[PDB]
Amino acid sequence: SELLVNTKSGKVMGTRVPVLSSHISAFLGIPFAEPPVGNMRFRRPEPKKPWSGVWNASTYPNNCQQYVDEQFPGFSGSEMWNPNREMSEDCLYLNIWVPSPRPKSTTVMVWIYGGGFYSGSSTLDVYNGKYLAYTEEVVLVSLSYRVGAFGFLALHGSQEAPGNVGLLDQRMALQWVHDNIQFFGGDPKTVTIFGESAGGASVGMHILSPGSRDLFRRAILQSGSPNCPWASVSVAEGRRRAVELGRNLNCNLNSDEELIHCLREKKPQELIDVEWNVLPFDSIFRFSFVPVIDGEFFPTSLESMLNSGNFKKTQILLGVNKDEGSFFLLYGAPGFSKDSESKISREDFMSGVKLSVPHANDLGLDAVTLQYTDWMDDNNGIKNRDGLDDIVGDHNVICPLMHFVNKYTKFGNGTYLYFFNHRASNLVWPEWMGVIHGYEIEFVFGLPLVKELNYTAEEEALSRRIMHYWATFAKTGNPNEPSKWPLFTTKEQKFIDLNTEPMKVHQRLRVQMCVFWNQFLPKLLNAT
Amino acid sequence: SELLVNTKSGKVMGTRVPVLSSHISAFLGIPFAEPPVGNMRFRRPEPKKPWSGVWNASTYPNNCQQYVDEQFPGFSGSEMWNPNREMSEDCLYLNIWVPSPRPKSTTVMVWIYGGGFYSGSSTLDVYNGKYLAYTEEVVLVSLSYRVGAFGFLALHGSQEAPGNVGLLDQRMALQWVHDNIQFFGGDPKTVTIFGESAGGASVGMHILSPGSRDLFRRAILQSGSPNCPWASVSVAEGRRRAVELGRNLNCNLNSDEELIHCLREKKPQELIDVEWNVLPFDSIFRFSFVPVIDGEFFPTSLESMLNSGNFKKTQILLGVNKDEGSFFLLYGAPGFSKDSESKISREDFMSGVKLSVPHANDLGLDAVTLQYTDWMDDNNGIKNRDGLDDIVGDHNVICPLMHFVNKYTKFGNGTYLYFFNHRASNLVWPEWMGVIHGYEIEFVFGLPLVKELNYTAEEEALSRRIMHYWATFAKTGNPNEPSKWPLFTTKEQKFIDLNTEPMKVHQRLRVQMCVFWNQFLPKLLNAT
Ligand SMILES: *[C@@H]1O[C@H](CO)[C@@H](O)[C@H](O)[C@H]1NC(C)=O
Ligand SMILES: *[C@@H]1O[C@H](CO)[C@@H](O)[C@H](O)[C@H]1NC(C)=O
Ligand SMILES: *[C@@H]1O[C@H](CO)[C@@H](O)[C@H](O)[C@H]1NC(C)=O
Ligand SMILES: *[C@@H]1O[C@H](CO)[C@@H](O)[C@H](O)[C@H]1NC(C)=O
Repeated sequence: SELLVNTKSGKVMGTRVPVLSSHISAFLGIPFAEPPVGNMRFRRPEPKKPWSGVWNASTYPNNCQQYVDEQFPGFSGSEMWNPNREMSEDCLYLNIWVPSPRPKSTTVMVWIYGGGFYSGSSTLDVYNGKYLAYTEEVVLVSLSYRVGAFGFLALHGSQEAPGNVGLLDQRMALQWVHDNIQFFGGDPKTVTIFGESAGGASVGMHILSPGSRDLFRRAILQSGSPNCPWASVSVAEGRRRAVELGRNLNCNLNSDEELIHCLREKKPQELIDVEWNVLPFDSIFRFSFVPVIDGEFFPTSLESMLNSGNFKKTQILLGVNKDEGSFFLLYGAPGFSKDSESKISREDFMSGVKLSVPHANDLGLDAVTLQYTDWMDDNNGIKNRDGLDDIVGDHNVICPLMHFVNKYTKFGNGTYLYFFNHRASNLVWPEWMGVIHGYEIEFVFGLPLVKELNYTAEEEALSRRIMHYWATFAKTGNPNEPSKWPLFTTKEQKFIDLNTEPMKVHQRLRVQMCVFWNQFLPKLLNAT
Repeated sequence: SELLVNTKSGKVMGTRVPVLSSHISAFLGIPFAEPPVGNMRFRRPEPKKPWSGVWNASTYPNNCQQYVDEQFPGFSGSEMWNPNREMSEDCLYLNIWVPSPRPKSTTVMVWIYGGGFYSGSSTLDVYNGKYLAYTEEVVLVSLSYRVGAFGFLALHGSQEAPGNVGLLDQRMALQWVHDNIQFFGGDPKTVTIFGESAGGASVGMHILSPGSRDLFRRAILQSGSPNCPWASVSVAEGRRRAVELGRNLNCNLNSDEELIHCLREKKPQELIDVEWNVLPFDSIFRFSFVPVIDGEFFPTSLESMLNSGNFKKTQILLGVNKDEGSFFLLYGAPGFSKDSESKISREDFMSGVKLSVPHANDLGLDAVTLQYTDWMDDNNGIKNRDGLDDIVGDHNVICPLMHFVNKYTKFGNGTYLYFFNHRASNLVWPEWMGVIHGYEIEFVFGLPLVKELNYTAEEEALSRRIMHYWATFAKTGNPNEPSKWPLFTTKEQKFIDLNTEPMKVHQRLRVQMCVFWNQFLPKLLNAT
């Protein structure tokens, strides 16, 4: 039977699913770790004990426990990102879409979801792997990992809540794929991990971390990179936030044992309810529990690892969207609203930059403001809104990714860079948000090929070339079929725009602004 | 006799001079102070003792002792600025051009020459007052004042070399004009002082200084303002440079008396020969002996005076040229040459900015470099040259003038701002220097009306409107004849370009760069 696969952990029974008037097989909710519940909450994941009998893999698993977005009740724009399954701490499962008939040894792609390390689900309709699997003949895998305090509460030195366990969940799933994907027809020697935002930062983290390198062949990072300012914290900041979380739950704070014990008795929603109270600053685009530079998963600082070539050398494909910051301003900066054009006054612009660069002294704040203000037209509301949008996107996504790419390329074996700037014709979000953070995902997963979703024919064509660029890169380490996407090089720094117009090649993606964020501002904050 | 004028200091006999196929009267070399020689060197000027008999005023006076430019021996571009008379410490004279027949009580314009406070002459062909006097029917006066150490050696507290004596020379000439111009047909109640570069900074200094305010009605400042970074020094820096000058001449340095006595015995050229050795930094656009913030001529800091409205309230007309910095780079920055296009490498650009902002720490230097570098094309030689040209002009002339104008306008009675950007068709300087510092003077003095000088007909027309704008402003406090040059206002900040094309009105002259130089950079250097 095509739907029965025998793995090293036990037999699994899949289900047949329709896709673009055909069918492929799906193995949903395969467990890859023991349930991290009870006294195992905050601990490193344990591998799933083999089971006898047949694991029913016909339906999606629970999603991990997480904050749920209620900003726009019922609005599809925001709810398409919320958990669409019941939540549970028992959430460590993976899903596999396999072409029919079963491949013998084909290219594998493993998706790692984003969500700021505090949210995310592998079961979202925009992450349905059937279109990509089917269209490109690849075995598509989506894993899951603990988020929020459950995945990243860090009390360095403690073995009970060491931190990074969410990253270790991802690693365990990659280990399982390495060990078992052959039985699904996948080639374990040709696995590409790919992910967006925190998922893209996670991808870069596995490229860096010695303990993860051997489990995959190449990588794709969308709108995220490991060195992003919101993607990690020191063990000291992690410790301080863990303690502050305990202080919010009236925990005994005398010892780590006392703290962890108290946190383990709290129901999931008690932790989620106060999670946001531990941030050190009034900020935007910052999340409470994220990866920690612990000296283990990350042997040293991320910058010294990037500088020294201490990372996996292979090919990478990565890029960003045009208006990465609009989401974060809508949700937390004064003057931005879902239903207005959100023209920003000069005072809101300034309160916007303070929120955007929480770690900056006043000189630094002045440097940012001057860098993004058109002084011939400082009261232009559209300009202030857009300027703020760029500050958020440049600081949080684009410039960190550009710093990663330039450092990586010195030691890597091949880099392909894109700038995604097509705004979907059917976007329900307002016009002022532009080509929003996360809205290239639907094209990567091929939603434009399903007529009912209402995209345009040219949008379907774009989705098809992105899928084929992604799958061909996974297969060969080059997105081009043997009009060309050129390699990004240290010298030339070439990249392509990704949209419905004839490909166009450019160079030095946002250099001007990124020399500011990657070279001048940090030098400025360190001297003052 | 039209050429004989009886003044309070004695009778003076002028000479008749031809001008544009007509004639006017000229009284050249009228003394207004006792010769500041011997033990009077470095001292405040003393008024000229009246003489009996007739002072022969038919020929130009000596020019003050000064450094002489020998960079391009025989080149007219540079020698047109050098003394064209024998030099002498006995140089305190003024020249007057009077319409014929003699006016009864007409508008007076008094020119104050520039030259970085270390050079300058009232007798230069480009300063010939006959064209303006004749064409606009004004009594035109050019004064002289001590420059270099002779005019600005400052040992605060000493009454022998108090500093600012060169400014006091200018004041004495303004006093003489106040007291005697009526006899030449000039109206002492309608005198406009006007000057370029250091002469324009001097004009602003008389507007500020309580002791000078009452001696004139209005003012015109060309490419210079009182708050320029090269126009003044603290009494401490003045003292240190005075002492260092003495140290260069092997002077006894035990007391001010010892120092001054030694400096007074040195021949003029001995002081001029080591003058440049006292600068505190390796720099460009910085001069050794300049005005000192002494608590007397300037009661307090220039900024607090500007901020508090502690200055003469009247109308002012002022502006800058497009490429103010080219001269200074040609003369002292690596990579610039008179006979090449001077395309600048990235390394020379950087050594250029260090020379341009001598007082800056490394963070400050980085801020300047980032502000003026196009990171999409950082090796563009033309761009590097031009970028450097703007850094020098913006920092030294334009932004300080824009700061002065915005502060002045809050309390003044009328401001008219221009941006002069026509490059003379007959310029002998290379093309890369653009609309060079000082080359609007020839249009203000009407050289384009003399056919042999080879300007174009449209250039003659431009000179005529500038002369009439300047003279009408002097007469009325408004350059317009009752297409309009609008008033500059705090709100609108309007200005006009001055060239051969139809007038065009703009706003916020170099705002972007000037917020950098007037607000951000100083805040940055003060915190670091
Ligand atoms: C597999 O599980 C689903 C979910 O409840 C169920 O509906 C389906 O009938 C099951 N099939 C088998 C063979 O157990
Ligand atoms: C990648 O590595 C291979 C094998 O070592 C080498 O031949 C090739 O030049 C490299 N490609 C790039 C783009 O560095
Ligand atoms: C005035 O002085 C000039 C300069 O030497 C001389 O040539 C001229 O003849 C003099 N005229 C009188 C009347 O002294
Ligand atoms: C200048 O002052 C006069 C007289 O006090 C006043 O009427 C006029 O409004 C002022 N003009 C400007 C431009 O301030």
